[PDB]
Amino acid sequence: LSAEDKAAVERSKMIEKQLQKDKQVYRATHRLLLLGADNSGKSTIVKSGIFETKFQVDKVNFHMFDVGAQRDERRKWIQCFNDVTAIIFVVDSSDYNRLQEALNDFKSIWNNRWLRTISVILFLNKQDLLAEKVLAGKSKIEDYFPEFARYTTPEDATPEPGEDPRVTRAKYFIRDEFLRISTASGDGRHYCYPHFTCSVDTENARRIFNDCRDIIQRMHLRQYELL
Amino acid sequence: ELDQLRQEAEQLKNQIRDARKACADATLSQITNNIDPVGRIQMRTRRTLRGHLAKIYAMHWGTDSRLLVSASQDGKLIIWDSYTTNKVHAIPLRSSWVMTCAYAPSGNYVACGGLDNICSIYNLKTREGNVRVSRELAGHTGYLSCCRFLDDNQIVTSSGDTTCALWDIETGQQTTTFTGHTGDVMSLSLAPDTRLFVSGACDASAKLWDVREGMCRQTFTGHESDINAICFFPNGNAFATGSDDATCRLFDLRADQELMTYSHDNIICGITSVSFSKSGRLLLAGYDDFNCNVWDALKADRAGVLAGHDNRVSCLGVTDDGMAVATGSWDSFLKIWN
Amino acid sequence: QVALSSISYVGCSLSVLCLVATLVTFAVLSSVSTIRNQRYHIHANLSFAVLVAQVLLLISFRLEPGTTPCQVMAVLLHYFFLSAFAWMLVEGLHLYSMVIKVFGSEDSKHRYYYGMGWGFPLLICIISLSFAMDSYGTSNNCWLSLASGAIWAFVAPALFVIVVNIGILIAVTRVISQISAAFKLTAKAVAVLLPILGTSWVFGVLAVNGCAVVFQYMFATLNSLQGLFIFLFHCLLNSEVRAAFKHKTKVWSLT
Amino acid sequence: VQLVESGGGLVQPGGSRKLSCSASGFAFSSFGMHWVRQAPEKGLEWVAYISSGSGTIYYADTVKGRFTISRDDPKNTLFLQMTSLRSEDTAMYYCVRSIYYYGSSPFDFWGQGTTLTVSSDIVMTQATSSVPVTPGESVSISCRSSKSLLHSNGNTYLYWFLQRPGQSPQLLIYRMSNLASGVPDRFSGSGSGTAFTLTISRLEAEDVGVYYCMQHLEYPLTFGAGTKLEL
Amino acid sequence: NTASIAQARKLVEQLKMEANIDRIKVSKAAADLMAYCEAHAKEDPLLTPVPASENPFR
Ligand SMILES: C[C@]12CCC(=O)C[C@@H]1CC[C@@H]1[C@@H]2CC[C@]2(C)[C@@H](O)CC[C@@H]12
Repeated sequence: LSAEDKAAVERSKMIEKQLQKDKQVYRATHRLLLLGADNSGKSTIVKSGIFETKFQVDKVNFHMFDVGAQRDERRKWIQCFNDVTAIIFVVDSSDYNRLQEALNDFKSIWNNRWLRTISVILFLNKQDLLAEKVLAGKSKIEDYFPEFARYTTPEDATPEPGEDPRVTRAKYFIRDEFLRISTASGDGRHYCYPHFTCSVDTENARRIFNDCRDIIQRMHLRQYELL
Repeated sequence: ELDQLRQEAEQLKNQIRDARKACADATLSQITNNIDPVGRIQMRTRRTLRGHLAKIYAMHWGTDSRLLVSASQDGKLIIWDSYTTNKVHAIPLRSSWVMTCAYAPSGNYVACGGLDNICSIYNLKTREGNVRVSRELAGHTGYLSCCRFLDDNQIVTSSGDTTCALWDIETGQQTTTFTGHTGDVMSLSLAPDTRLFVSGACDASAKLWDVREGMCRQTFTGHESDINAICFFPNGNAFATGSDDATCRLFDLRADQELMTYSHDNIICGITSVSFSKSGRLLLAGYDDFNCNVWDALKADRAGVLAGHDNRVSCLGVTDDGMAVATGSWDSFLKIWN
Repeated sequence: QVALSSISYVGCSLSVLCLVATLVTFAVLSSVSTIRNQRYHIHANLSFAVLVAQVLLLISFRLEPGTTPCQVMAVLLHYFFLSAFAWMLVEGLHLYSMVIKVFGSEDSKHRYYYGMGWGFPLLICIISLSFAMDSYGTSNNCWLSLASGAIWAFVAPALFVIVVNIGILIAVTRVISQISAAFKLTAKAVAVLLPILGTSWVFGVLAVNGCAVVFQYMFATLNSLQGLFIFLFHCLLNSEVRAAFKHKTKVWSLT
Repeated sequence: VQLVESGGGLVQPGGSRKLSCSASGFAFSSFGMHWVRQAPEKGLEWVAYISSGSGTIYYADTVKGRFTISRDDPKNTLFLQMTSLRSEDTAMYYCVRSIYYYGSSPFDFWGQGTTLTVSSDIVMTQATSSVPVTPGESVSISCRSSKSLLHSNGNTYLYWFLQRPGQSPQLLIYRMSNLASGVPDRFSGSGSGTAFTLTISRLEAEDVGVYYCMQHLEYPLTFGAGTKLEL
Repeated sequence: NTASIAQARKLVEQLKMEANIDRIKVSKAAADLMAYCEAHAKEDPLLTPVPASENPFR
């Protein structure tokens, strides 16, 4: 080689060293894609085209990504999310009118070809308007959903201390309406994690931490052919 | 009424289809039947370019057949010296979802773009000696998918808002706005004479545009799923369009026909990149089945199945002199073929 | 006495071919980017160590006792069986670093993993060589005096390794219980983790004493056929290895 | 872009001293700078070169093991500490920044310097050390290389310099053909692997001065006498 | 509405202005493509592998 070439090779080695440093950061942060719809509660959980929200639970780092001005066509840009740890899906669950739209959105994101090994962390956010609308007779799930005859009576449940029996029997219908379409495919490649949370909730980032830990634990166990 | 006024498009399309059928007299396959078959082409990997940390989404060659720039989701643009496998620049981007990269035909500018709805343009040479963003190009209400430099001051960008835009770098404003696509415009390619450019969107349509005066001259259709990559002919009178329906189609500007379709019965994956060698009769089309497949443009058949990529190939481009072909894939590797 | 060496000869020989196949498969399948992690760096090193250890146990099975040749196959047999045990704890520690504790698994800890699989056994061996120097050889066999003041080097820091590996196996089995609460699963686990974790060597402390007539022959069928299992569980029915081999075959057929 | 140095001054022979620069205008990390000597009335003489990351250290035969060179990247300051000196070290130590990739322009910028009045290689010749010129005409300085500078890479590694009186040198031609930024398009140069000529078409004002030639093949890095262009 | 009327008018105008363009024979275009692919089939280092002396990647 020559003097200039021997000085261009060395400069390239600095770039490789810098790239190695960012590798440690890149594979230590678990990217998350927050999805959902308008009036679903993204802003409450959080508090151009994309907005990053970086938070840290315990000692691990997370990288939330909320899409903004993107048109109403998730196709052709969801391919960029294949290495993401999980997808955060937020459902209002108290509208009772745009709930079939949420079901269709969940089915579309679960059955996508590229999102075949990507889990979904379900956040049935704002389970307070649900309580205030179930206590009152205004909005009943039976009207919008003509399948509440079975009532989805919870064989197992963990209600909060103090709960109206109808409140804890109509929200589990909401959870089941999503778990039914989550468990209809995948064949064990990925699983959904439903949670019940309100608009304001300190213990909201910890659920993401637990679900992500479970997701990577399942991924690591499948590499040893133990799952 | 509105329906009565819009109904005229039906007979207009019928008339244009009749004219297109009348202009059709002989397919390309019949015309090139007696030509000498291309010899069995064998391209072997000469160099592989490691260093990227995520899936490479775009690559572009400089106008010297020596320098190439690549973009990946780690948020960094890397300029490679292909001959010596050397990294020249490593530019960390503000957004980490870049899916397009451009090299100006001077060596002075590199443009990126992604889900940030911004076409950042960088100064390769500065009095400060470090690459810096000349100015961000805001004005798009969707993710950018393709950027191609016109001059050192004019750039043409395609975005997800069903709109291609011509930008003046000095003023940082859209000089001209192209409209008509009904979908997320994913690919655009320029002509050797930098006065016309084609576009490819998700409506499975290709549109010919005039750079200076805007306006769409001709629309091109025939695809079944969408267009993911487009590339002009080296002559400049034709172009080949990639797709996700396992078909690559070459259309002629002077006729607006579909001269030939490149597809094998054993291929069900999608095409993500298309380019031409420096004669015309070699269409290189990347494929989603971890492979890139070389097609003879004149006689629609197979001439090369060069392979070695673990994941899907996303970007591909022949140098200006036809020396080599560089393929980028999601495995964070670029491979030079010759 | 008789037939206690037949299953110790065809076991350590059929394992040698299987371990050679494992090593050549890992070497060939090194351009896939899925076989290029620490998981297929501890398997490859453990496979090599076990292969060469069994080769020594066979090629040096017939040597003149006292013959100086033999004496060395004895010192170099002890660094080459302790290394196999050391790599089993690296397997257990890596499993604990990806199953029980989940975050930080992608961090590059190559130096420490290689620093214990190869080199740490040298530390015991260099201490076992600044001592003894007479237990090596034998009165018969050419091993390390399975009755002297030094079987405490393959029976001293290799019992630990079993104890910590049994704890890691218990923890991983507990997790798999839950994440599967199909007891057949918790079964496969043990079977798949049988070779790499070295949890078949625990039945040698019960073969030292007791009724070693119905428990010693099974210390040979499942502890000398180890090469067959490591090839049949981490090189043949491993999904990543199968996919990588299929991709390589497709590439070679196309090119 | 700016560089200012400090450390010059009269010093008795044998007195170890050090000098430093101040690159408060550009990115110090990515640039590998040098030190260039210049006697009161003589040509240039390369001294040292510190690369990016302080990985590569080079020296001249008369300065090897004598002028320890260090880099303080956080403060953006380059150092070259010298041990006991001799009467030979009586030259201004100019600071020159340089970068190295494909398409680079080494020796792009120069500081102002500093005087240190203290009480085999590729030898190149600069014939006709004084050439008379007139405005509007053209000249042709010539310089030669004991060994061919045409490396197998395909380049030539020839550098041309200009130094107006009472001013720091500036780069004009690099790699024998490429024109540096900030210089008129009337400057051009070419030549074979051994013969080198520089043509100044349409001579104008401010071109009166001394012009230099140096190699970048190999590192003893050498210079020329300096062809003075006067009216 | 007015926006729909304007969009329909724009689409009709674009379609009409595209249809009001003369074309050429497909055979002529194919012949031109073959002529370019045959007269220039000597400077492409992909159809005919150039010897490694002139190949900068070998
Ligand atoms: C444990 C010993 C003896 C102690 C040691 O240094 C390692 C070596 C490993 C193989 C063992 C051997 C003891 C005798 C054995 C167990 C033979 O029966 C066959 C394999 C031999």
